[PDB]
Amino acid sequence: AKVLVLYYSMYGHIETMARAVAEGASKVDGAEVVVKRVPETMPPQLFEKAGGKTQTAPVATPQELADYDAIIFGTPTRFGNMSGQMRTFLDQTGGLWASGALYGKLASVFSSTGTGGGQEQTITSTWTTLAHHGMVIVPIGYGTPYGATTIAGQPSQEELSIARYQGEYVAGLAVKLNG
Amino acid sequence: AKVLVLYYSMYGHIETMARAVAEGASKVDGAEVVVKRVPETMPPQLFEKAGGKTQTAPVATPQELADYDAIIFGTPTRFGNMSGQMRTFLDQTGGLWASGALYGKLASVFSSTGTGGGQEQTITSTWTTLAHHGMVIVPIGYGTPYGATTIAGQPSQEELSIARYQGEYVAGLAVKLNG
Amino acid sequence: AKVLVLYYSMYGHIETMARAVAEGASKVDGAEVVVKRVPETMPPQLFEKAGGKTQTAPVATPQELADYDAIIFGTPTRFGNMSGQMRTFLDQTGGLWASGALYGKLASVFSSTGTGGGQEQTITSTWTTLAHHGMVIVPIGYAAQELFDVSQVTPYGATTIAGGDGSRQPSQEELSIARYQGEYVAGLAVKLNG
Amino acid sequence: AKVLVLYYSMYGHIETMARAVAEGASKVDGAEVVVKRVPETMPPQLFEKAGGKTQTAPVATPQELADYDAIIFGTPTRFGNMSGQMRTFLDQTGGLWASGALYGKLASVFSSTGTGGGQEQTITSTWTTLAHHGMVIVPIGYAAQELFDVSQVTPYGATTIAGGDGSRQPSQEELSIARYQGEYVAGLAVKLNG
Ligand SMILES: Cc1cc2nc3c(=O)[nH]c(=O)nc-3n(C[C@H](O)[C@H](O)[C@H](O)COP(=O)(O)O)c2cc1C
Ligand SMILES: Cc1cc2nc3c(=O)[nH]c(=O)nc-3n(C[C@H](O)[C@H](O)[C@H](O)COP(=O)(O)O)c2cc1C
Ligand SMILES: Cc1cc2nc3c(=O)[nH]c(=O)nc-3n(C[C@H](O)[C@H](O)[C@H](O)COP(=O)(O)O)c2cc1C
Ligand SMILES: Cc1cc2nc3c(=O)[nH]c(=O)nc-3n(C[C@H](O)[C@H](O)[C@H](O)COP(=O)(O)O)c2cc1C
Repeated sequence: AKVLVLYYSMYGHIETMARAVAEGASKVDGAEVVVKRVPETMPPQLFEKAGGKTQTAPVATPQELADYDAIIFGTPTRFGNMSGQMRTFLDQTGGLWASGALYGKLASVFSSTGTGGGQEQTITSTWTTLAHHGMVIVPIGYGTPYGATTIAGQPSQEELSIARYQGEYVAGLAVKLNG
Repeated sequence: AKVLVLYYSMYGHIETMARAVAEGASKVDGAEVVVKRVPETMPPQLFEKAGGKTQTAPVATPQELADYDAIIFGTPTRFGNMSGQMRTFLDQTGGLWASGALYGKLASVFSSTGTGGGQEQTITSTWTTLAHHGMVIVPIGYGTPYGATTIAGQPSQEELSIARYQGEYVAGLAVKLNG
Repeated sequence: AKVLVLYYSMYGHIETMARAVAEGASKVDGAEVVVKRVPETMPPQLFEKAGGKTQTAPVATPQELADYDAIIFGTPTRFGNMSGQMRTFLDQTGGLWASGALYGKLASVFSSTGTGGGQEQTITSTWTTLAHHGMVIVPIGYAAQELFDVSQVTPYGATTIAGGDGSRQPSQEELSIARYQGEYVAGLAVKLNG
Repeated sequence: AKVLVLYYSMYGHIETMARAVAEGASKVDGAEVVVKRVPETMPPQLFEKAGGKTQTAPVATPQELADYDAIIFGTPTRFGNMSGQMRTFLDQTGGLWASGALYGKLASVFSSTGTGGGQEQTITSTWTTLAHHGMVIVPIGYAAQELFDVSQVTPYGATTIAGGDGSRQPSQEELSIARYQGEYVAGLAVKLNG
């Protein structure tokens, strides 16, 4: 089974989490794991002015999402929604939606946040979009049951472990369903 | 695989939908399907005063939910939440939550509503509870992509067909995962 | 203006929070504050055996919600929703809904959790019902620090942690935010209604 | 009181709704209403090739949101969220957030869909962000029928159906609800701010 870890990160927190998720998924025999990012939308000028951490993972196209059996989406908490960069990217998946290309595939979500709250709303409002595509949504249950998070007022050891678990669990389901 | 269609109905709309969901699930070879209701919480006096349709399906206990591979939950839209009767029942699943008894099992939701809106919020706020139990959430994608609905300002032919589809689709996933 | 603090509590955490909300609201001259609880639905024997806490607040009826200018709802987090007791009570407000009785009145929400997870969803899914009634929804955001009566203090409503074992009580930091929520909502109620 | 109708529109449906919201708001004496759009993020060539509609409304900056007493946000439904363009714009309001610039101001939301699905989620997930800013959230509920300027007319905010092909335009019934939303919010803004 093919697993995509698809993420947006500005300051590196989701980037760090995405590596942990990918590690977990890679523990599963038969899981082929790939990590990609959505494009930065800010001109580099503005990204640099804001102190961004330049991302170097391969950039995904909206259309290639169809190639995977499971997609694990990472986004920072942005006032209780996904980031504009992730939203912009998902707004470019209309062609896939019309063709049913993501229908029935596994989806799961992880996030990063400060200490102000909103991470639960970020995850569940991301689920909404996944459901429009007919994706099967995988929470982690029993920190939120909705998906792995990291809270920064670098991620903690325990936070990285939960992220690894999420990858391992989702990848295991993907192999169960697709070999 | 064992599929439970678990519902609350006051005036029969969810009851009718639950039969359709069960029909769909029963199309899947290897799916063993059961329909049960959550208890009415209103004293019969008050239920009758309100013009309720007495339900006669077997009553589920909170604890027996653990016996199934997939649970498809039906609730009317009650100001954009599940009904108090379904909420009360789910508030009695703390023992299952502590034991991880529903973890990883399939869940899906259908609803009934008037013409005032709220059915999307009812379904997605029901998903929240399912996620606390670690259940895998199955939307229907492409009326809402979140789950089958019926809108009454008896369910329509098309509404019953979508309900049948939801049962068939979820039951198929349950057999794929559990034989 | 009349302000109702309407709550459900099993083990007393929301009860303590509700008293703090009412204390804050009472600071506003011209705000008449009342605290009431929704009925317990569990049989007394089962409630007692579960370690439930008996409470002195009067029990509200659904009908009387119409009598207030602002209602501040408290509920524990129950798998990311309000409790069955609060949901059952709100399901009895159909008559108020049909007559527009709560339309335009202020609403705000506070909660409690064992270990944190689901509090955001409890508050926002309670807002949904308030919106069906046409109520104006008051989040707390992150208020100016000097407005809290405890120094060094979610944006959706005040919360408190009960612990996995339920034995933790609300801290003065948590209660300060609850008091602010009451004072803030009551101030708005007086601004709008005298 | 100053009221901003701030919107994003691709194909003009939200634009038409925004004009209706502004018309309603303008009915309130003492409400100064302005309509602005968030920037298009698509390159002009791609936007034009996609059949996008050019629009006369001035483009808002994030900073100027601080200048208003009420902000009514319009966005199409994009898989049950606000659009990427609105999300990108709101992600630029961190400075306002840090200074408390929008705290306590009124907010309300309207939307549009192709075939209905997701509109509720678009509105309520927009409310989340408004709550982080401490804004007071105004749902429309089901208002008294005589307050709509079209007879025989979700509770979360006004909506319109664009059709699967995008060719449907807002009906007078839909626009009447949008006009009501503007008038209602503007009335509240004047009540609170003069
Ligand atoms: C516009 C904006 C909004 C934010 N909103 C929230 C919020 O709702 N809650 C919170 O606690 N942190 C919030 N944050 C902080 C980010 O979630 C946090 O810094 C996260 O670690 C960043 O992840 P990244 O390093 O992968 O970009 C926000 C940051 C930005 C830039
Ligand atoms: C307290 C209450 C609240 C309701 N809230 C809504 C609502 O939010 N939206 C709506 O359109 N219908 C609403 N309804 C109507 C029910 O959703 C509708 O009648 C549904 O068909 C009933 O399903 P049942 O026959 O299975 O009980 C509500 C009904 C009750 C009793
Ligand atoms: C059925 C049930 C479900 C619960 N779900 C949650 C949960 O989602 N998250 C949480 O951290 N605690 C959860 N709790 C714990 C309660 O939120 C908690 O102990 C409560 O906040 C106490 O408030 P009270 O003393 O006012 O009843 C749950 C408790 C029960 C009985
Ligand atoms: C990427 C994308 C996703 C969309 N998602 C939805 C959807 O969730 N539900 C819906 O009924 N229509 C959806 N639509 C259609 C738009 O909501 C619709 O055509 C829009 O409301 C038009 O408003 P505008 O003319 O102001 O851009 C989507 C459109 C796009 C481009």
